[PDB]
Amino acid sequence: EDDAEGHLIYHVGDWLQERYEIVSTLGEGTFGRVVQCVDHRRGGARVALKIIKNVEKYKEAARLEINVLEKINEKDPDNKNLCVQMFDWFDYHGHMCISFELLGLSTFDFLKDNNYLPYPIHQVRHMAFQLCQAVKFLHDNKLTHTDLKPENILFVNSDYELTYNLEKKRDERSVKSTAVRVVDFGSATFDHEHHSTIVSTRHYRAPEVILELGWSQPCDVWSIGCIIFEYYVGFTLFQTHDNREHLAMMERILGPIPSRMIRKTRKQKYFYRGRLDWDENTSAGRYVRENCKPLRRYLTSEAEEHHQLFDLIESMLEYEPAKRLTLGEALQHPFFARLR
Ligand SMILES: O=C(O)c1ccc2c(c1)nc(Nc1cccc(Cl)c1)c1ccncc12
Repeated sequence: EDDAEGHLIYHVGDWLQERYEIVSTLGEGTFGRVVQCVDHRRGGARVALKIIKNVEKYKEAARLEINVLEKINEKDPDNKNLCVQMFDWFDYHGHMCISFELLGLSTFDFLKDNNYLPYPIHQVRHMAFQLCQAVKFLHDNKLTHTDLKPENILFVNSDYELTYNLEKKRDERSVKSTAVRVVDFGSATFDHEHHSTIVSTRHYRAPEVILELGWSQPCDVWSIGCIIFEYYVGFTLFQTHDNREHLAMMERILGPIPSRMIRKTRKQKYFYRGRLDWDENTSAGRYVRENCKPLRRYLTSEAEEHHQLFDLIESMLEYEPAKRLTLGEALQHPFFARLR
């Protein structure tokens, strides 16, 4: 039973593979749905079962995802490295199904449910540290995630308490535990594997990707910089869907693009006389000037720990991928010193 768009039709209480009993729907996307199940072959443990649509290209994509997930499990037998656990996978009549550990809301959905009020700095610290650990493990194992964003980082448990923010005169939802996992390995790429030309969701996309200079592990670090900023202020760093505007936003926030990258890119339509072809005195240019500013201007406190966070973000947003902070270096940053 498939619907017109290729989704599996199910009802609460259905069993799949005489094993997975459907309890509720956790979420839905273009690729399929994730459903909460009781796994009766695992002592009744609750799992998140991803049911991919009956679509040949999605099926093929899921097989690659499964291979990355299998590599993760293999290299992490004690489940230490903060990437989601796949417990099982099967082909269910064309629908690829992947059984995952059951987690809570994504960091995006939690942020959204909290009216986009940012995470406090001590939570940003722990969340950022875990994000760096999880992706370092990937990078250590010749993998690049390529699609890191707040939607793909879930809280292990998103139970919260109401806290009052005196500065903002509002109630805030405060997650009880900041434990997180990186999910969605559908785009993850091994060093030796065919690389897609364009990767990452627009807002999180590295300049070497936009400029088609080649990409590898460092493009994840750029995304991470963008994510950490979004946790701290609550809005996306690069709110644009246009390459040239995106590049102009980078220049306003971070300063001019290095000449070597400009010289090397085939994307010469974006450039004039060796610099970005952007007129700040147009309305397009006015928009960028009014809707973003130099990176450090986003600090909400002059206290040292806030400056330390921005030191880290700034290093992660180094234009040159070979000069960019590696995650091994990031884990040693002074910003993380306050963490246990
Ligand atoms: O892809 C994975 O690796 C992946 C792995 C695990 C979960 C997931 C995606 N998505 C969840 N929720 C969710 C929320 C919104 C939309 C959609 Cl489709 C799914 C979810 C919830 C609870 N526990 C584990 C997961």
